[PDB]
Amino acid sequence: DRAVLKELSEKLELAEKALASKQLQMDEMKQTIAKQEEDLETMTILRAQMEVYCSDFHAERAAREKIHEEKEQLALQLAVLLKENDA
Amino acid sequence: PDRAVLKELSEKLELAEKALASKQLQMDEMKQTIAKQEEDLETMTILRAQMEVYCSDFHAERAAREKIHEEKEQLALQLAVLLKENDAF
Amino acid sequence: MQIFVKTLTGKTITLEVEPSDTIENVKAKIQDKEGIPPDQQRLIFAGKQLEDGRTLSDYNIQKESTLHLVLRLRGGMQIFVKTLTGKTITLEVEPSDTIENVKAKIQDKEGIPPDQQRLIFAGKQLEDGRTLSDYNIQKESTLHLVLRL
Amino acid sequence: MQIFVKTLTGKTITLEVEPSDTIENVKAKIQDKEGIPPDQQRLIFAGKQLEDGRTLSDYNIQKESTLHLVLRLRGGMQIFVKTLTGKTITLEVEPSDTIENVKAKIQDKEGIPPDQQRLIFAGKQLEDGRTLSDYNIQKESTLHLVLRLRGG
Amino acid sequence: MQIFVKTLTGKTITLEVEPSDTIENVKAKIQDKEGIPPDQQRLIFAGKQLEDGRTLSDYNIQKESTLHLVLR
Amino acid sequence: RWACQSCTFENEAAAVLCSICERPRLA
Amino acid sequence: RWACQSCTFENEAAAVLCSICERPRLA
Ligand SMILES: [Zn+2]
Ligand SMILES: [Zn+2]
Repeated sequence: DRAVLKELSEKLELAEKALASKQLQMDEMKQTIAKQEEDLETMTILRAQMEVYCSDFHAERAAREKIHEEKEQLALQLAVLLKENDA
Repeated sequence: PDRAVLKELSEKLELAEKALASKQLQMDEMKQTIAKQEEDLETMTILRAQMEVYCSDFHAERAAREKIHEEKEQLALQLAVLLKENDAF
Repeated sequence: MQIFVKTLTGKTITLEVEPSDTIENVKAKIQDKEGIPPDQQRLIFAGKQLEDGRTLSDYNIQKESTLHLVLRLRGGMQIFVKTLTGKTITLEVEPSDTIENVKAKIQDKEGIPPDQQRLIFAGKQLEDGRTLSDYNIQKESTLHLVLRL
Repeated sequence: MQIFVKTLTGKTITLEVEPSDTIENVKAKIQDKEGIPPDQQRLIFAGKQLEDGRTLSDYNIQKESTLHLVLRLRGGMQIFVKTLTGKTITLEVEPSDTIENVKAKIQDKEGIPPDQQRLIFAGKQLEDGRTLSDYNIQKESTLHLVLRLRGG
Repeated sequence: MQIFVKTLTGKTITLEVEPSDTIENVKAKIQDKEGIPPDQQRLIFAGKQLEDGRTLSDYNIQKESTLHLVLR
Repeated sequence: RWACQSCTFENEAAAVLCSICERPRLA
Repeated sequence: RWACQSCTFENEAAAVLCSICERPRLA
């Protein structure tokens, strides 16, 4: 029947068009997958940076503790001198 | 021949619809991996936010250290001054 | 209402909260669940830092929202503990912290058990029951640690 | 060989290097092109931090490779300089930095042009041609800044 | 002689070969200058998948010709 | 003629994708 | 019968996806 093949003809074109549409969408998601993955490369660099910022904080804390003891010594040397002179 | 031509077209429709299913399954997999990546990119935003706080902490500690230096220099002067005076007797 | 706060180390905390609660209360709740002092945590939502004065409603945080929580390396108040060996170490503390809490932090850092610590502050030896504020311990105060014999 | 160093803030440097060069050298080269002290820079490749002793070949760094560079907030040596208000400010330096180099840093912090700064260290005024090591200036040393009226 | 290999990425690679070169020799050359392993390479010209064992003169590949590289 | 295997919507014979979620009939 | 608009490879008339890259004929 000619009409029965009008059915199959129209559907095959519709299905082939849909395949085209779905593949374009697929290409777009392949594009974003790759782009995102490139951005995930940055994360290893961010972590390493955060670790240097962390070490730097601890280095400065260590400096602060050192200078704190130096000041405490001088504050002690002062107290001795004033106590003796304040006899 | 209508018999062969309609057998042929029929089988192609089935192949096309099977491919449609196959390609959609592929899309389903990539949508899943897209979502996992998005979660990982959420962690990156926080990683940035974290490190910016670590800088703030470093500068607060630097500021603390500078203050003790100003205090220590004060005591060193008060001590030096006091020593001169104590040599006045 | 129920909200989720995410830390950098995967973990996802879930708090039961209401819109009128202030950020200080939410930080308090985070402390109850996780032990982190409020002054050590910063909360972010939609890329905006959450300030203590305002409420969840002031930032339009609603049901099933996800906050982000970053952790400071330091807090608001530190004290120094000096050993007879010359080592100075810094503790992050709160004025409410107990002497038992402080000795525990010293153990976390120097491995010497609390039962062997004597903490001396301004000529007086400190007793385990009281807080730092009870003894007038303040920012950058110095405590001295001596071991038992 | 030619390699690229990319920073976290976009900028992309391109260096001329050879396989036998050690990481200490490439950091030195980075200082020549961009002025960053070696003690403030950390290099990463393939997610691995690069250690000073080893060479590019030991890491299989090849033609047109791209390293990543992260920057420290501090270096190995700091000095304090006391400002006209008495406030203390901290500078990151190296023993090789010249007094003119230091004055440039004080300007970055206090807006006072180098020609109007006089730096005093242990009672002696420092001259621009010399290095910190020449005056034997060391970590946590204190310098005093005094003003003058030349130019604008 | 020179030939052009056209990838689906929009990149066109140039190769210097001889018509006596086996199809394995050219896929090795493609790997050598762009890194793609040979087992993933599938070369097409004139609507023919080119046989490893065959040569370029087998398919009458003359100078300035363009092949098509598809990755599997 | 066919019912979608995901959103359960029933579609016409000419339909190849679901009228609602636009998924292929065999997916 | 038809040649793919991607690899320029020729596919059979019955082929719906390209036999090589597995792309639709109309893509
Ligand atoms: Zn459906
Ligand atoms: Zn193809």
